Amino acid sequence: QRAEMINRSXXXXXXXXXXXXXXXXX
Amino acid sequence: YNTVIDLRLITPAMAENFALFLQNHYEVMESFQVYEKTIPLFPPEIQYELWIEYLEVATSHQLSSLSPEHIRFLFEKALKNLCSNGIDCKTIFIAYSVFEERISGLISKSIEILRRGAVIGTVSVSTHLESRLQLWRMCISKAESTLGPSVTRELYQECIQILPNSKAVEFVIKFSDFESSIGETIRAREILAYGAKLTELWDSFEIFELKKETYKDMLKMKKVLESN
Amino acid sequence: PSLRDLSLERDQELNQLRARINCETSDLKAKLAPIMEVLEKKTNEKIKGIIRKRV
Amino acid sequence: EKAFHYTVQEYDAWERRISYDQLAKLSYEKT
Amino acid sequence: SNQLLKAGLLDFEKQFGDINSIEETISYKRKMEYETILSNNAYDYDTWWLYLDLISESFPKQIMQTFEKAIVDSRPKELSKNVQWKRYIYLWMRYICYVELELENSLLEEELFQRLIDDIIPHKHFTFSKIWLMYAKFLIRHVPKARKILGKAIKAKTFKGYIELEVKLFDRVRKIYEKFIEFLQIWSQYGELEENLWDRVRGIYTIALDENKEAKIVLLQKYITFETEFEKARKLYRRYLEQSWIEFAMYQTSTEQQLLDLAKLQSENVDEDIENKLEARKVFEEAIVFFKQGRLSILEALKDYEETY
Repeated sequence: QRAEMINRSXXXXXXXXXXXXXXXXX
Repeated sequence: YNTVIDLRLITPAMAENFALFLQNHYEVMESFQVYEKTIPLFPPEIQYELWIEYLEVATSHQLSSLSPEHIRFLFEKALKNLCSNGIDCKTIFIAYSVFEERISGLISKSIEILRRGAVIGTVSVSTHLESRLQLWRMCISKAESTLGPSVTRELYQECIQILPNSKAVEFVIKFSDFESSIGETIRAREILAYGAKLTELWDSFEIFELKKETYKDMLKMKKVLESN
Repeated sequence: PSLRDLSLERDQELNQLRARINCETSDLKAKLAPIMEVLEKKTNEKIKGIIRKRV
Repeated sequence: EKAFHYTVQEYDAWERRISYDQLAKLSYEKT
Repeated sequence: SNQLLKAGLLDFEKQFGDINSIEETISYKRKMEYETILSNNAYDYDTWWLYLDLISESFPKQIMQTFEKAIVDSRPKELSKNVQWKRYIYLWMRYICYVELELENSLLEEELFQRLIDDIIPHKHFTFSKIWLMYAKFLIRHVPKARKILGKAIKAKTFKGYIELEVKLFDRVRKIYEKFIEFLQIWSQYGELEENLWDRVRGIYTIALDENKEAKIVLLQKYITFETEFEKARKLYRRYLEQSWIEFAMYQTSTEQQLLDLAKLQSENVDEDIENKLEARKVFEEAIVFFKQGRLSILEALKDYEETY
């Protein structure tokens, strides 16, 4: 059953990057 | 000096001494006979140190009466006879590029002469790879500054194909910057997707986002590539 | 160059003995332009000629 | 940089540094 | 047929003998090498250029033949004004100036220019202004015929060159520019020429054309009004309200201090009836610039506070 089991195997950051770009643009 | 060439007793430095002697006394045309009478007598690793003398005196000394095709012949005779023996050549391919640019003014020709110097077929591209990188960078500098969008995109689309992947890193960045500065950023974004190559130059592709959902998709695509 | 300054320094060493003895097509545009400007000025001279006839 | 002071004589010799017919010729030369 | 024998002769002449022999021998050898490169690829136009430059100096009998070979062999197999077309045209321009300055036989010029008007493919795609303008300017050296040359082509560069040629020659270019309007700043040059030569009529034309980012060009009428001093400037200030709060500053500038104050008050009332506090602040700054004017500035400040309140 372990063999049976093992066989089965960003927006906030984007907004933050946009905010960083805006802060740099000022 | 002539009966020391005839006995095959000359050394390379003594031959250059004979040339400088004849040049200092304004028998300049006789010195070219001395470079021709002696360059065939030494192996390739010495000739490149006599050719750099002969081409510089021919191309720059104000008493040389050499027509534009005669010097343009010399630079082809040197570049074939050296490159067939695997000598590194950037001090000749640059001097040729300068001379051709100065006399004819055909900047496309000089760009092509540098390009020829990058794509030399004698040895594998990892051989003399410091010089053969400098030549490419000079060539593309001329191209972007002078010639404009046509030949740049045909030099870049050759340079990236042939240089090893570990050395291509600055060319993709500079190419994408140039294309982005032209505009129509999807064409730039093709190269910015092409940045998936290995090694941390891809961060420049991330920093190139100044050219929001598309940026999030870019982040996702780069994140997938970070574990490929 | 490599051999040249060896020769020069040896020329200095000779003086010891000498002492003891006693925009895609801009590249082509730049080349045609000096002829094109001569044709331009010839055209304008002829223009002034036909103007002087017209008056 | 001592290379610039060898003669052509000293340079052409430094280029240098089998069938039964050629071995026979070499043996004849050696003898 | 022994090319290596020719190489041997050349190596001999390099090592011995006076320069003229080497120059001629090199010229032969380079002629052969340029021919073999060009037959291998006709679209290295740089090689064509150096080949013609070699032929022009060492082989004078051979020149015109090689010009003909160059124009017929090196033509692109493509359309869309590609790079090869942009470079191919310069060979014809070289040939034109050769037959002009060096041969001085103009039947060749008229023949080559007609062959160009045939072979350029202007008929359905991209067209080279450089050859039309060359033909038009050539015909003066050949003069009234230059009208049909322009009409065959009539792409902004063609109109611009023809109008300059008219100006150098002359009044008909105004109607040509009127037709050029069918093809968005050329009206400034038209106005400049007409005001140089008729300012009332030119300004009337500008006013009628304005009666349909166009305002960035329409500001030249304000310059015309300033040069005319000129009551029509008031209509430009009024029409600039197309909002009036931004135009209020220019309205106060055009309006003597009390008149500007009255204009500012009227514009402030308009802004209130429609940001009016910003108009009041602008009026206060206007009073400060004009500077009872300081007391009026203080009153404007108090009224601005009451308006924002």
